[PDB]
Amino acid sequence: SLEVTEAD
Amino acid sequence: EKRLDFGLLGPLQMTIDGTPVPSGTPKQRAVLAMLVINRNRPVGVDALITALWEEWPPSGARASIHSYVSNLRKLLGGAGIDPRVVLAAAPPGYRLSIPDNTCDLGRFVAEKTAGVHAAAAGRFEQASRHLSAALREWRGPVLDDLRDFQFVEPFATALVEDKVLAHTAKAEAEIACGRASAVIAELEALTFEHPYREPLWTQLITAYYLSDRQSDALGAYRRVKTTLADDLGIDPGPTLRALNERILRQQPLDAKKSAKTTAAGTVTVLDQRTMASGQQAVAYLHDIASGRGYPLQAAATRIGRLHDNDIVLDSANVSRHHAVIVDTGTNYVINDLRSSNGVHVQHERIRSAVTLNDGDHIRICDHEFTFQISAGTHG
Repeated sequence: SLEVTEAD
Repeated sequence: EKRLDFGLLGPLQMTIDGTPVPSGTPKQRAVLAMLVINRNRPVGVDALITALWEEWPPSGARASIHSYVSNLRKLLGGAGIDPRVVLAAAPPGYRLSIPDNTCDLGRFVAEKTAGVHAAAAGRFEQASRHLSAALREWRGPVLDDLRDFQFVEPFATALVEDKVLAHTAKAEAEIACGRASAVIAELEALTFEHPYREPLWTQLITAYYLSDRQSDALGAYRRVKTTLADDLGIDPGPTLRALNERILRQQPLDAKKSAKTTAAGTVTVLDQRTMASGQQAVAYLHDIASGRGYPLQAAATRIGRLHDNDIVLDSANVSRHHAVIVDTGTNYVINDLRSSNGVHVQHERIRSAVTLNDGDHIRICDHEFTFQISAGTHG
């Protein structure tokens, strides 16, 4: 997906 | 009828009877580069489109690809061969069928390999000659004229692993032949250009010590120690630390044994890449959680969340384009594409790129894999 990456 | 030759180790080159032939506009040249990188393997049209236009292909991208292939075939026809045979249309994609030794990288690979077997046999003079031949194949920055294409970046970065290894093996051979003093200057130049490459420092420190320059050897260790501490926040590795301890004690070095031992290790790597048939084994990423196997099928294997990746990982925390594994023909190297969460090899965060060893643990966020170089024995 072109969805913003979640941060760890 | 006429000699056909290609070059990747510098600006892209197509030469016919030794004369360079201009290969087109940047998009057309990128097609050629992709085909040469993947020589003797099909490259899909979808892969070509991504390489040329990454995020924004024009609506007539496929017509353009057909035109680029037609154009490139006309150029290849100048060597007096059948262009439809040499650059053949697969239903998969397109395949450039050329002998390995007609590519500068192919020659680099062959000479490096010959140098490995020679050193493993204690034939250091010959090893050094093969390594000189390998390094001569480099003209400039990898695909210099296409540096504005993203695909060039991880490929060029991977090939530096190989060049550094060749420089190091050449230094080892020269030192094993008794010419430590004659390599100091080049090593000094190389450690400036590659300041974080501990194997290069190992060879420079060794060269000083065997040239009756003990204090310079110790000074060089102190220099790399400071560099690694200040710049990266790490200590020197065990190889450097053990060398330092020998020099402090004025203990002897065995440069011939060292050069043989390094080469023997590399022969093991060469072996696991090769099947009984002589064909390259297919390297795999095996997902530990699921058991799913992902074969590495092209020179570059792109990994990320976006659908256009070769290996798609759906998790929200994985970057759209997270990593690339590059097969250089000598090593597999993993590249972190400035991802949010990073790439972890052997349970530590990689700084930019690392050469992968057989059986390495690879972690991308919550996804964990075994990288296997050696051919599978069950399925």
